[PDB]
Parts: sequence; structure tokens; C-alpha cells
Amino acid sequence: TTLKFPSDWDD
Amino acid sequence: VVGGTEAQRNSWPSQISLQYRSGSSWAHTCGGTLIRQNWVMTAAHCVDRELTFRVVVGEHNLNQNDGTEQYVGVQKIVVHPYWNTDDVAAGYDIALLRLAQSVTLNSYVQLGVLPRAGTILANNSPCYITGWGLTRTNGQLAQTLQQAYLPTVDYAICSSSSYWGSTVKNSMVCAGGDGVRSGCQGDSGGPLHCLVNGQYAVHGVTSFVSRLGCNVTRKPTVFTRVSAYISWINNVIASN
Repeated sequence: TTLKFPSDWDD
Repeated sequence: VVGGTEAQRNSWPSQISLQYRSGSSWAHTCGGTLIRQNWVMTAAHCVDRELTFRVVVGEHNLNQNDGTEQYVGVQKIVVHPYWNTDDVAAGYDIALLRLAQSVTLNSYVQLGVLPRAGTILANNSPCYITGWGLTRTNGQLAQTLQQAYLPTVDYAICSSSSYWGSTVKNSMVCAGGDGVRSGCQGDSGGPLHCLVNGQYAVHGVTSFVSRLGCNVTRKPTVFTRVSAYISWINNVIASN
């Protein structure tokens, strides 16, 4: 799981 | 960062907040490392899409005027040509952002020092992850920059079945995995600062954690190994 916020697949 | 403590304002001056336009404002989405007055190093998965980005240097509190920030647009993004959005575990999770203007350096804004190419740290090497990412798995972003001691886990251990197995590559650095401290959503792209010969240098670009959670015992946070891309980084900067 990558650590982009809110998610990798959901900014 | 899960299990972090608030960093002092001038401890990690190369840390930046990569934000994207959201509604009528800007929203923090990833971390990054300032490496040239006009280049920021971050994760490819953070800039893989079609979002509008701005970089904030000298940032401490995301929700308050610190009186030290400089805001600057991202004019060009260079993602590693081998980056595969469908397989972050394949590696190459790194991108360089050319800023619209050079920022001014001061105690809050400095270039992150990069390790020498090919450097691989001994197991249990001392490092710190920094970022505004979630403070708990499935939680919320930190308001102030956090830091957490995350010692490295060398490839031999990291790649064993009880840890990351086949998922980790030698082009990455694993750190932490103590069940308590870890990177979490919003820390991607940020630095893993490791103490080598008395100087902290940025050895990792925050990439991923376990599907099971941010702080999972024996699932250390995984970072792109900066030292594997020194030639790539220098070639990009030299040509843009």
C-alpha cells in the first residue's frame, strides 16, 4: 500500500 | 508518521510538503526532499497522475501560518522512465520536480544531502523518517511535522519470508518494522534521513507499507534507495 494521502488511488 | 514526535522547526530543512489543488484550496498529499534550489525529489506514485501541484518549503504546521514558508509551483515533472504504476514493488518509485522559481535557503530551507552512489547501509543503521502523514493506520494527517527513529533492516533480513519476501528489491531501503513506528499515508515521497560519518543524508524516498497497516511488526516501511539513482538524478537535473 503506497503512502500517498488520502491514498495512492484516491487523491 | 505513526509513533512519531513533533520535529523541531529547523531539524529537517530539506523536507517539503507536496500539495495539490483541491476544491478552492491546496491539500497536502505527499512529502519530498529539496535537492536543488529548484528541484524536489519525491515518489513517482505521488505525481503519476493529472493533479495540479505546488511545493511548500519552510513548512512546519500545515494548518497555520508559520511565518517561514515559501510556496512555489511545479513547472515540470520527470518520473523515472522505468516506473510502472501497476507494480510499485518493481521499484523506480522516484520523480524529480522542477520548481517554477528557485526557493531561498535559510534555517528552514536547505538542500537535502544525497549519499554517494551505491551506498548500502549496514543492518540497523540509524535513520529518521519525517512527514505529515497519518499518525495512526486509518487515521488523520499530523498538523505539525513528525519524526520517528526507524533503523534500517538490510536486504537479507527484509527479503526473508516473515518480512517482505519477494516484494522488496535491492533498489530499496527497508526501515523500522517495530510494530509501533512507521511511515503512513501522506508520508510518501518524503525523506528517510540516515546518519553516516556524522552527517544526516537522505537515503530513502518513502514508498510503501503493508496492506495490513502502517505500523505492522516485521513489515518495515519501504523506501526507494536514493543511492541507486544518483546518476539518474544528476542526468535529469543537467538536462532540465
